[PDB]
Amino acid sequence: TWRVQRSQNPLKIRLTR
Amino acid sequence: ESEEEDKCKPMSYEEKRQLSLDINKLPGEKLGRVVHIIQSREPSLKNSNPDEIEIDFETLKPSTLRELERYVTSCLRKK
Repeated sequence: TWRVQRSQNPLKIRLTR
Repeated sequence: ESEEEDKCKPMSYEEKRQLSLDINKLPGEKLGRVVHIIQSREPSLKNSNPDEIEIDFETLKPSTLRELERYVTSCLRKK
């Protein structure tokens, strides 16, 4: 399924298949 | 691509925070729909790699931000 992982940003959600 | 503007209010990190986690808690099928919102709402998006998305509230607009909150809240519910 799809995955997600935040970053150093204050609220950067990285979504990827 | 507005027809309102004034209606679109800003989104504080506070709300966005609870949203980032919520959206992540949602099921796969739910993610595909959400990611699509930003994928179509964001002009820079739609890269050669549709299997990846870069959501940065730091540059993202308030319209898209809230857009996801309306979809995540409608499904996740709360009341």
